[PDB]
Amino acid sequence: PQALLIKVPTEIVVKVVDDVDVAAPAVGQVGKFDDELYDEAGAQIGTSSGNFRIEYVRPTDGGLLTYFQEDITLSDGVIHAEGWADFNDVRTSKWVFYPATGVSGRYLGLTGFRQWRMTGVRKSAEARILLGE
Amino acid sequence: PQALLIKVPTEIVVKVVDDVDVAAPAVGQVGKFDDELYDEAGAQIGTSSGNFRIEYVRPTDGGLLTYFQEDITLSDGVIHAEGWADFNDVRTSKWVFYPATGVSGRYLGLTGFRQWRMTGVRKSAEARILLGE
Repeated sequence: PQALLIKVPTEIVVKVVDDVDVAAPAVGQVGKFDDELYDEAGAQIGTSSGNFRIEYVRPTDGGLLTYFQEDITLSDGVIHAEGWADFNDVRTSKWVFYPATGVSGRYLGLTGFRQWRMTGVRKSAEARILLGE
Repeated sequence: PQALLIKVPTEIVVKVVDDVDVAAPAVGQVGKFDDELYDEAGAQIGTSSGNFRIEYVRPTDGGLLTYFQEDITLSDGVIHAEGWADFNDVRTSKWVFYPATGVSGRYLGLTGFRQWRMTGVRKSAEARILLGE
């Protein structure tokens, strides 16, 4: 279109394999995730599969700067997303984001941002994908 | 509309005061800028005023991670934007981005991202603002 916002009020982590030290996350820890994405009516709209690696400690604030990559498969196309987030935000239920690129279907040509936040709820996040032409 | 894309084909730097070493930008350097934003027909659509500070070197790529803060005044509202960008990308004409928050007028309550790229033409850039409800 010109601009598209996909709201993902619930994103469930259906599989996570990682070596992240709970409470004490550190450089070199990695994770793989498979998620299911649901719209405002509770209908599954897609899945995502991605991974991450904690890469470095940001000296300004002690952030654990982590590099995420994922492919988000929706019913009418696929969106790649990758970039940086502070794992200290991840684990304190603060929003993180990184660039997103539509790679097929409806989303080809569109670019923007993938955003998500882990919520109070076990293995659950909320997310948003904002794209434009 | 639940999402909006504002395309800014030309953004001109009208005033800049900095101590950025053009040959070897470095940590601790700062700048202040004032810009003019133009639409596809060459009409001024707004201004931006902001500042930056080069904060640290990222080990993964030697990036000069820089913190930007600005207020973008458009004819129908104001958008705040701030966050991280690699000054090595700024100086090589690659896109940078950081979160944006509408703070008045048409943009009140909207949130998204500010994006810009120096074109390699004398202190001109191109930009995008992508916002969602």
